[PDB]
Amino acid sequence: RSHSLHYLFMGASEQDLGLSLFEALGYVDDQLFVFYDHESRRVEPRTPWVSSRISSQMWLQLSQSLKGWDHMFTVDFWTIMENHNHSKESHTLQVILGCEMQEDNSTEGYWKYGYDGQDHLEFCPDTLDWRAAEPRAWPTKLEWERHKIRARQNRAYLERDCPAQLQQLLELGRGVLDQQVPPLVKVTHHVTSSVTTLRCRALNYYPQNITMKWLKDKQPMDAKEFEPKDVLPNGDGTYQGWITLAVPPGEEQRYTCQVEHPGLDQPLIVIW
Amino acid sequence: RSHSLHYLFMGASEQDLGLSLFEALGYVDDQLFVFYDHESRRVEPRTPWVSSRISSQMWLQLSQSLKGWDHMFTVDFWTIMENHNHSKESHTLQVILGCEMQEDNSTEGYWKYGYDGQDHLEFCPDTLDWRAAEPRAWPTKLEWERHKIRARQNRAYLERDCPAQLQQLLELGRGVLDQQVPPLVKVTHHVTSSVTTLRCRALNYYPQNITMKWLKDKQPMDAKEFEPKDVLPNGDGTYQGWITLAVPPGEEQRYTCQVEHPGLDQPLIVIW
Amino acid sequence: IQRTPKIQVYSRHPAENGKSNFLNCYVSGFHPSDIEVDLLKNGERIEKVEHSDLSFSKDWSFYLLYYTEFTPTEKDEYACRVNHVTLSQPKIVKWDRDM
Amino acid sequence: IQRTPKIQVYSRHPAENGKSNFLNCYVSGFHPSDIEVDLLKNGERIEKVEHSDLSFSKDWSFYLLYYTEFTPTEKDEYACRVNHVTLSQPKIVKWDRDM
Amino acid sequence: LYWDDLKRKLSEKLDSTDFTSTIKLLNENSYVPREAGSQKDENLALYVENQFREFKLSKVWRDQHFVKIQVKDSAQNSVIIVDKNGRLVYLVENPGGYVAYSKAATVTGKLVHANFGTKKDFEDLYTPVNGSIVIVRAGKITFAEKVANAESLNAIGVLIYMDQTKFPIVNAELSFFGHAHLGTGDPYTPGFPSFNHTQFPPSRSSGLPNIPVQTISRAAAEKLFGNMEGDCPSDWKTDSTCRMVTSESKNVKLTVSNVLKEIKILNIFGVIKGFVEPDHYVVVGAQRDAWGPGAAKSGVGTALLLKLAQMFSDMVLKDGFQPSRSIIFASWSAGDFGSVGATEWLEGYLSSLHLKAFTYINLDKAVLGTSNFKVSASPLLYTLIEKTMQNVKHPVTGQFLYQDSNWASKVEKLTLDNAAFPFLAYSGIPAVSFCFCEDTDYPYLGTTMDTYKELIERIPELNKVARAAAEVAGQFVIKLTHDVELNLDYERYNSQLLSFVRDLNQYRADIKEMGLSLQWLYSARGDFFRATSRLTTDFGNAEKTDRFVMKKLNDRVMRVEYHFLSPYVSPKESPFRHVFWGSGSHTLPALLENLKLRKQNNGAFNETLFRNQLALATWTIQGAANALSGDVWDI
Amino acid sequence: LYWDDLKRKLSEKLDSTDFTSTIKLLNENSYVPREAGSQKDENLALYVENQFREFKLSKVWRDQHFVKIQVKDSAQNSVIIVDKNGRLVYLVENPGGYVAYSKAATVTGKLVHANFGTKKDFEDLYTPVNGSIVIVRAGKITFAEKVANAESLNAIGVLIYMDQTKFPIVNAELSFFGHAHLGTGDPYTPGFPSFNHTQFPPSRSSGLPNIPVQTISRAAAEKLFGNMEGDCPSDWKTDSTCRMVTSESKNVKLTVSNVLKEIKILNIFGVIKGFVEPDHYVVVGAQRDAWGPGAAKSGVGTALLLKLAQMFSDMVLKDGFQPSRSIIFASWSAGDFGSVGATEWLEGYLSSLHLKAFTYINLDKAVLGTSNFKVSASPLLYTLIEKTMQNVKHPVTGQFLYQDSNWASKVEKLTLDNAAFPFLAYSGIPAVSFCFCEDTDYPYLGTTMDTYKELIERIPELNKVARAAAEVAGQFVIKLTHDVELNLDYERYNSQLLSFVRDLNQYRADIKEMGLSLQWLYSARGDFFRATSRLTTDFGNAEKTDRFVMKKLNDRVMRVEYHFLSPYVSPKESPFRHVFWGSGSHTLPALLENLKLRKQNNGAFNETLFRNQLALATWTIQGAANALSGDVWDI
Ligand SMILES: *[C@@H]1O[C@H](CO)[C@@H](O)[C@H](O)[C@H]1NC(C)=O
Ligand SMILES: *[C@@H]1O[C@H](CO)[C@@H](O)[C@H](O)[C@H]1NC(C)=O
Ligand SMILES: [Ca+2]
Ligand SMILES: [Ca+2]
Repeated sequence: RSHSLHYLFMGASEQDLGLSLFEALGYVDDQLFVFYDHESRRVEPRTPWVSSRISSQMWLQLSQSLKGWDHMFTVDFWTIMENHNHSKESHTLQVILGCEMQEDNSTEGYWKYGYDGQDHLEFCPDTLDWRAAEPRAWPTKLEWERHKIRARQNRAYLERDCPAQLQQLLELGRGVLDQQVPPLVKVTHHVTSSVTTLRCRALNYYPQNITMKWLKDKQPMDAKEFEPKDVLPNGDGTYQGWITLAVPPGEEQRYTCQVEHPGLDQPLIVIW
Repeated sequence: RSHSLHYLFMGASEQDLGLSLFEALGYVDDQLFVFYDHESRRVEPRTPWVSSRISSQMWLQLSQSLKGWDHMFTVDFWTIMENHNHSKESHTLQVILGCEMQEDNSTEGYWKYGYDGQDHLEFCPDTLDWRAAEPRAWPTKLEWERHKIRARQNRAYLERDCPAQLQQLLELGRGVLDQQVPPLVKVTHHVTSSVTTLRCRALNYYPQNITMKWLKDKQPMDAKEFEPKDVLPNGDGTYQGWITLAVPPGEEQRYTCQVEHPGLDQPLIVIW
Repeated sequence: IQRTPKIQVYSRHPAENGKSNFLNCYVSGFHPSDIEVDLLKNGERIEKVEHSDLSFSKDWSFYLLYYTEFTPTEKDEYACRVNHVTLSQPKIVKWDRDM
Repeated sequence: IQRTPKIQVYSRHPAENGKSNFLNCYVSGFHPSDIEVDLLKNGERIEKVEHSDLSFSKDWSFYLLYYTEFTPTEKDEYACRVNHVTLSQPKIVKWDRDM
Repeated sequence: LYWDDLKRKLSEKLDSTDFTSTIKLLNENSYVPREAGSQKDENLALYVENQFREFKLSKVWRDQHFVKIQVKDSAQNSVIIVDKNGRLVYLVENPGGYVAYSKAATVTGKLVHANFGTKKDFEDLYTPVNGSIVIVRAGKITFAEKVANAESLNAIGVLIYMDQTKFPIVNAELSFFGHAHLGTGDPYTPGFPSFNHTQFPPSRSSGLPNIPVQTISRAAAEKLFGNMEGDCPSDWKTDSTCRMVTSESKNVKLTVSNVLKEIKILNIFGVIKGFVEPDHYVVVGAQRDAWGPGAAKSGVGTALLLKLAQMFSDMVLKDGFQPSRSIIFASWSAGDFGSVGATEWLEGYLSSLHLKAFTYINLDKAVLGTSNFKVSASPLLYTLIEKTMQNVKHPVTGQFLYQDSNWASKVEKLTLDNAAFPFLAYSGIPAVSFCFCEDTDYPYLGTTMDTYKELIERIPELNKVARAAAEVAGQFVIKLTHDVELNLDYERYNSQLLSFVRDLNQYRADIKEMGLSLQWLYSARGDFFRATSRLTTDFGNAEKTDRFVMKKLNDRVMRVEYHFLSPYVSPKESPFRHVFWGSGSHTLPALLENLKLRKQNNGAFNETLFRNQLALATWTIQGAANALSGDVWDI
Repeated sequence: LYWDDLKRKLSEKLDSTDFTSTIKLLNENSYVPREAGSQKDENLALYVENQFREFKLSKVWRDQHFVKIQVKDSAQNSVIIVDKNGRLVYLVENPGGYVAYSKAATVTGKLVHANFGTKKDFEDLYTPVNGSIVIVRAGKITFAEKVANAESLNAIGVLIYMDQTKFPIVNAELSFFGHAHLGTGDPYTPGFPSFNHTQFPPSRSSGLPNIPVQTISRAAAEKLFGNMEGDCPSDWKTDSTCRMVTSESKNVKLTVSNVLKEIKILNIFGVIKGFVEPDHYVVVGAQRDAWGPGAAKSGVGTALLLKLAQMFSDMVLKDGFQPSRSIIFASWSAGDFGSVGATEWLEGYLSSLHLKAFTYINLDKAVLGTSNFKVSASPLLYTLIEKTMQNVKHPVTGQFLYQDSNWASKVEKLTLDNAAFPFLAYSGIPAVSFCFCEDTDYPYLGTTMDTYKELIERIPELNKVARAAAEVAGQFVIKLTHDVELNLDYERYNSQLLSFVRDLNQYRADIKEMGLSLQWLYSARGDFFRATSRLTTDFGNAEKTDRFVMKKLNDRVMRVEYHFLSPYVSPKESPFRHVFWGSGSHTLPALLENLKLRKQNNGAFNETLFRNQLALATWTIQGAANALSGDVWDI
């Protein structure tokens, strides 16, 4: 059981009116808890357990780190555009950074840059350098590696700070963050002369990880028979996923739906 | 009954080894209470009522004022010598400054410089200037009057500070400063064929003011008959004074000695 | 490299006429985050609509979720039109009662 | 202007053989404060001598007082020699028993 | 009492205050024309010094300076059109006004028309200015700047006038006054105080122009235009009368005989001692001198100063207001010659103000219109200025001043003619200036028509507008002395730093060519941001009740503005050391200005100068950050 | 615990401390020759950085600098006699040592003998130096000074040697090292830090000599003397071998090829956080690098630093010592090239030290003998130094150090070769240096013989003497951090001021001729005295228990040293701004030096320079006074 903390940043060039181009998202165990917006550059909470349990202190640290990253990435974005001779063009820069803590508490950190929707630079902590995902990224690669400071700082964050803030967020979460709700599975089905299609929906559950597979004659079919579960989101931290199966008009009842989920003791098998 | 506070400063050029050339004396109602020496530039007390009754605070103020005046006068001394083209010569500068408070509390201030034992410059508070006692003093007179600051400061001291510190010293003195002891008068007499000389000594008294006159046939003789009382000091704050009279060998008993002193109710008349 | 959105219309709970449910439109995989979405009812844009926070996946592709509270009937038709730069005309996707 | 000292020898209390008294030497009116004074007994300089603080009068003339504790006898002679710049040889003044 | 109570006390106090009476009182023949050093000046100084005593302030004192200004000689100055032999021909005008610190000389040559005299205007000019006299319009910039720009292009003499478009005045015969000293303070005691202790050594401000400069009426300008050719660019949006360059056959002869005059200036001060840390304080001031009546240029300001000093005296003595820090009220003189009184004070008491005076508020020209409310000040006072605009109401619109949420990114920096400029650029004291002004310059400034009659006639709701000004100044004062925290927002400098980085990417190519990197400067603004965050955090975790720990944090705050003064240049030769708002090669803009020359690959660009400029700006910033973060060992 | 208890704890701690072991440990092949930037240097740095961690100090960190020093090239440097008649060559020596920062060049001409190279020695010389090579004795002054004096007289090249009289060494073939940079710090980052952020712009210290300078053995000197004539003045009290000027037929050719070398320097720090005001602190340091073994020049100092850091760590962790302020322990490198490590730190962290670091104690060359105990420091530390001498006992005499009550008036000021010099002259941080030395210079300094063997053999009671040094440093530290009052006696500056006034009456005539007065300067030292008195009074009436009011007063104290730094010169071009102990025309001595030229009525004297010098020194002093007195309005 490993937990994770990671922030997402996204900015566009042409659009705006006053420097600082990024919006950010904070996720603890894939749970959006904070959002740094464009208009009225402020840090609003997401999810009730943070908009209450988070101390006034921690929130300050959070606000600053986000505004800081905004500024830091805004510079990087400008740097990268310029090393591409880009300017009168509209581009995008995206950054993802965070740490992942394992059961034994050991940590793994990451920091990635995405120029115009594609891998550009990946920070490598163990060697204090970056790996250019493409030729046009090498200029920036070098420009950052001469400095020497940047890398050491980025590592310090991933190795020391990030893990620390993840801890604070977990203790602060015990209750609503690990609060897992089981799915409401419902097998439906549309019929035609052509064939009969079966739809097995797993409703309003949490977290997102879940298993949905069809069972022919109460037996396990092959993954090749159906497409992978299609997880969708509801505007309320709950998800729903469904799997479809086309079967010979009439053999309906011959197929069942098996749904495994940590929010359930034993695997639930539904039949319409 | 008017009281007075005044300091005396005295310095010599040629003699010394480290700038700052003055020694000082502090007197309250003509009572030496403090002494700023040459060797080990420190402020020692004189008279027990000060070396005990004077607060640690007041003593600091006193020490500083004296060290300050030392420095200030050392500069002035250098200035004055130079305006005389003096240098490879040994000269002396003396300063006397203080205030005199009348019964009605009104105050009179003074500040005088004595170059080589003679009047040089006398500070005139009411006109913020100085009066040169001799031609060679005029250079310094002018040099100080251009400045304008000096005079205003000196006046401020005499008008404000001095009076104030005299007050503190008086309250602090009530007891041993106004403690007046009467004189022990003794008429003696040396005889010769030539003539018989009469000596009337007024012993161990305090303060210094006293009246000593001879009385022929119990009547007042003229001041012309004898020299004025000769007041001398004893190394203990007590004084003694005597008056002599030469008289025809044999008429001894015809003369008496009258001694008036505040430390006595009615005028004492002594006979040998 | 630009990417066209993937529109998916559906309901929070299994459609059941008369019961106030929720109509979702979930665009994903598109790139230039700049995108507009509207939820239609019988061909009309619905107001009082809500949406989540724009975000993106590992491949830097953005995804956004829109949703409105609604009460389904067999008479009314629901669908969302998504306008992106990678599209000539605002691609529309109707809501398949089954999903 | 230089000024020569005025030496005055005397006793604190009327001389009375056998009784420990005090022998004073009081120089005054001299100018260059630089001056040396010694109290003599039968022509010898006495140690364990004391003196007051040098000071001066209105006319800027200095004055200083020296004094020693002593027991007078008719055999012993007392006097102080004062050496100043205004003097060729150290002027001596003996103590007149009468004063 | 708490903010809300103070806010109200102040408010009511204001409602019953008559500014109109004071402004008008300051325009009586008793102080009509009050040129610095004049009797009328001294009279108004004594009046103010007495009002301070009446208000019973902790203490009221005065400073006295002997400075050298310039006045017109017994011989008239003149502008004459001459014939190729020097022959008399027209005689355009014997100007009533003049420009202080112009060079005394008489020159003649062709009269070319620059526009406003902007460095750019000369750049885009067609006719070379080299060797000839230039004529320009008042506005956009300082006379000193105009004259300095012309002189750098070898022009000789400068004529200044007010076109009817920018300055719609009826009387075209109207003359005006100004000074051309490219600096502040007594130009003969540059970088040090005008005090007798100084024995006034021979020292000449390098900001003194070396060519004559004269003021001429519009009428005169048009007369000169009658001897010039070439339609004035429509782009200039100016009178249909001007034209550039005189007819080859005709040329002008400017002659100015202005003479230096040593005078005695009086700075009147008043302080309201603080109740907790009196040693720290705010300074609020206004110019008292004026060339003419100076109603708007001097009156309003001084009126505001008097009232403010009164209201706060009451609040303290009656309403029981208890400011933790002190408040100084100052009435300076010789402002018309370049904030002289104020500069002399700063240079005189430098050591006493260092890290003690923490904010300056200027009241000069606070009311010139109604339409707008402009503001110029250190970024450290932006937040305070914002909050103040959100709770103060426009004297006419009734609406809140805060109407534009992007106002901060449109703030124009302090200029040489503003008394606040020296405080920020030289002293390192965050300063601020503001007004209820128009999009048009108040026409009568520096003229004989700047009188009460004109002021109220133009803005009839004067008293109400004056009150609004008094209210914003009043609130700044409360906010700055009121409680444990200084409302100085050092976070605002992160936006300025980022903006410098933006102004710099257009030169990343050049930087790359010189084999240099911008990464260290980049990491510097980064470290500053970190530092601001660390400090805001420290405040957060602090008990606002422990006056000791709070002193320590506020000390870090007061040092922020100061650490932006360049520690690598001479304060005497380059007084305006502030790398963001000063003047000189040590400046951040100057670094950019040099870099811009590298475009047209010709001399101009000084690379070694640049390599040094970069090294120092970079370190001045890392240093500011390393200090802001606290304790050397914790870096 | 109180002074007496601390005094004792420290004392006993010392008695059980073995300095001998540490000094000897610092001379093992592990760190034998430790030239700045060398591995052995870095090794010793890591050793110290680790000892700090072991001592468990609040925090231990390091600074890393890249500076440019100078080393000898692959080509040998040489001194050769070139025989005019028939160009026959002798070849006196291919020196083992060298002078860092000498100009790389090869010159030849007549060899004139100056003495020590003192500015005066050249003055009283008979043979003109113009155009020729000069030879001088080590001592009295810095190499840089010698070289700078020779160069100002147009000499070319300088040869330095140790005569047997001043330096009674057996081996006459012994060579030595030194540097000729007339300044401190990396001479290629003058006035700013040697940090990569700087991107090392092209900047050259104006203190770098423009002629070659070489070191030669005594033997070589004598060989050159065998080709010279004219008995060396008996007045010089030097070898019976020297003579000035070479035989007209013969002349020498000096050739040095030294090359610049960029290196990495490491400054190791350690701090013991204070218990009340940790933000204020004392700095104690010592040089780690050395050309040879550097036992006395580097070892003793570093040994002292290690021990002191240990003893105070215990006292704090065991004996419960609780210093109100912090203590920093620093081991610097590149000291042999001019206190480079230390200067780079001060220039790097300027903003962080300002009014925070309040005293510096240097430990370099603390033990060189036994006979005497000398001291050089800011007057602000005189009283502290006195009290310390009154209670510390001479390691051999057993008597108290305080033996002369006039010691203070015989204190020689800090010089360029002392690491304490930059702290006081540039930073404005009162500093101090002291030693148990002899009337003779420790002969082996800068040589290969400065080893432990020699050190203890010369001074066998080393451990005891080292202890005495450690004890005085220890006490300074206690006294400075121990309680509410800073033992900084600002009154001591009244004697310095008065002395300046004395140094000035010999020029009263000149001042009078220029129509100037000395009265304002006179009233300035007057006002300073008043100020000191007012401050001592304020302390007196204060409750030493109110940590707030006491903070305020101590702040005024920390600003005293700072206010003597000239606020009128550029710190970059004139780092040593202290008007009493710096260098440059802003200096008080410089004012006298100029005035002295007015004697011989010929050019030299620059009057306008002087009139300015006076105006500024005067005001720098009145200003220091007006600040010391507190609150502008209370002046
Ligand atoms: C100061 O100088 C001015 C002119 O330089 C003079 O008018 C004034 O009287 C002087 N004041 C003093 C005190 O010297
Ligand atoms: C710093 O600069 C020096 C000399 O320019 C260079 O040798 C060194 O590698 C640089 N260090 C870093 C961390 O950039
Ligand atoms: Ca000035
Ligand atoms: Ca340097």
